[PDB]
Amino acid sequence: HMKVFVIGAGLMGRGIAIAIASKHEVVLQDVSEKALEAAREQIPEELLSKIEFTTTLEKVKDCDIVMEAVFEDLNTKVEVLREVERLTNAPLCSNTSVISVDDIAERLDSPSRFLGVHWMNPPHVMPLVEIVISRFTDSKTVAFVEGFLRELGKEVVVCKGQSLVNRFNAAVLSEASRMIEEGVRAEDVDRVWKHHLGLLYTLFGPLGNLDYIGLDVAYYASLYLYKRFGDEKFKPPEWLQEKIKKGEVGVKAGKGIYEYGPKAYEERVERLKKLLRFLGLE
Amino acid sequence: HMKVFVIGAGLMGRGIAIAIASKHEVVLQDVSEKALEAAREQIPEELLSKIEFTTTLEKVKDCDIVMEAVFEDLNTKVEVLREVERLTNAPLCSNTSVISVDDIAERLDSPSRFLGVHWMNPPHVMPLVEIVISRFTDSKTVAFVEGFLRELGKEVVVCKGQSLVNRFNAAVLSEASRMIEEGVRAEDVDRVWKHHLGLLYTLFGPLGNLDYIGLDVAYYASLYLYKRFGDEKFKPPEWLQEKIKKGEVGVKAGKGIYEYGPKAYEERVERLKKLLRFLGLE
Ligand SMILES: [Cl-]
Ligand SMILES: [Cl-]
Repeated sequence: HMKVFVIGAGLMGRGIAIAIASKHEVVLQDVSEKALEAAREQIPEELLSKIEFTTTLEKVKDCDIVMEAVFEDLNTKVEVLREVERLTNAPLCSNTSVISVDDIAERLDSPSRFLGVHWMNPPHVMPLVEIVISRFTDSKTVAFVEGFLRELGKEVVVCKGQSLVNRFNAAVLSEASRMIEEGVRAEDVDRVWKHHLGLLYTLFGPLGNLDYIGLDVAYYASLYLYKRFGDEKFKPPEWLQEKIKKGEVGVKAGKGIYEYGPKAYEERVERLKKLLRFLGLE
Repeated sequence: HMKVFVIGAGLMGRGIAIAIASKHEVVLQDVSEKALEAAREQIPEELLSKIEFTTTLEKVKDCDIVMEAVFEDLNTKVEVLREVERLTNAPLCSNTSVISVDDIAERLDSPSRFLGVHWMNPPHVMPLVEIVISRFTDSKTVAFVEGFLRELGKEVVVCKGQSLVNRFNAAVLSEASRMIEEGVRAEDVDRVWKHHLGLLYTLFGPLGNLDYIGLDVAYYASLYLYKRFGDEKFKPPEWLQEKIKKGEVGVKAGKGIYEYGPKAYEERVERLKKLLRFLGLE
């Protein structure tokens, strides 16, 4: 059982404190006592015995990890982090939506133990947490924070410099924007996800899904699309071509991006049928 | 109850025949009797009373709609479609993965009643079907095929020239390829979908999800990312800026891309918790 200092009693700070208090003690700090009171009344009653609410920083030196979730502004984050870094040598973790971790890190005195920890909303519900490292972050700090988050029951992905989730959301939104400008209804953009792509990417991911499509199929299909249209997004990737030269063409060969057993196709359909039934889309 | 002619007794043709035979009579044609025999033994026994297997085209003139699912090659598709167009004035529907519907249509004698119908795999399980229209396709042909598919229980999206699903898959795969080349493990690319983005896009779609993020939040966040990094995918869309000028900033304003009632945030969390529990990711 560790003690975690959480800076900022807004929605995200409050949620992080709830997620952590399941297993650890928390100190939740905010300069506003009104924010602390509002937070307290939103926290499950059983967890209140594990959370100290405060306006000051004296408990920072007693904590094993600091999580910062203040306003999304470079100078504000730098200011709070520079204050806390003098009080402790613990890992310092900014919940940063889009502010660059490298831009923050380069303004700290001791950036080797600073990194980004990107929680999803609500932090205590959603399983994914991304660790976003700067060029300064050391390996020990990553492994410590990764272990902490994993032991909390989170699914952890470590990213360099930028969030992978933000990257994928922007790539999808950029394409959706093209469709919107072309005249595609928003509802239809969403329906191709809600009734198809979201299901496949949920169960298999986009790369796992590719194995079932067939890596050979995908390379020649994307290549045709590139030669026909020829949007950059269709351009056939180099990593894919090494796979096809190896005969690692997917589920049909028992190996593509991943390795498969004989019942893979049958299991795919079983899992999709189950998800469709659950969602009421059967 | 209509009669539908399906050309090609491979996996996709066989699956389309199974999907349709739930409600309609089917003639399933292939030049190979061995393919027809293999198809017959994969078709549910209760449906066999609704499906005629044949090697010839005499029943095409009796059918209300023709679905073509032959080898993915322009000249092969054109050849079969040119043959069938002489025998009937019914809508002609090519299950085309990536071959351009416009390239096919321009080689037909009567392209006003030709369109693409893109079934997912397996056709009889997966609810989404895309209609992909050429510059020639008339509105009557679309509405007829859309109605047929809807009444079959499919979720139909009508697309101009290219599949929206193919577009989104290529956009996501292009970004994943960048990540792969950078050193991101495939498993991690997939985990950000399987444990997060796939769930959000399944339940809300990428645009509906944006409403909860906040359209104002997204515009300024993407704008920062564009000014900082500045990948084209971060470039802030024009449609978004009109929304923010209108105060249609999302769920918080009761209106963004879509319109919302007071319990929207609470209902979002309830639906995500239910899906997490079902998937065993809670
Ligand atoms: Cl203090
Ligand atoms: Cl004939």
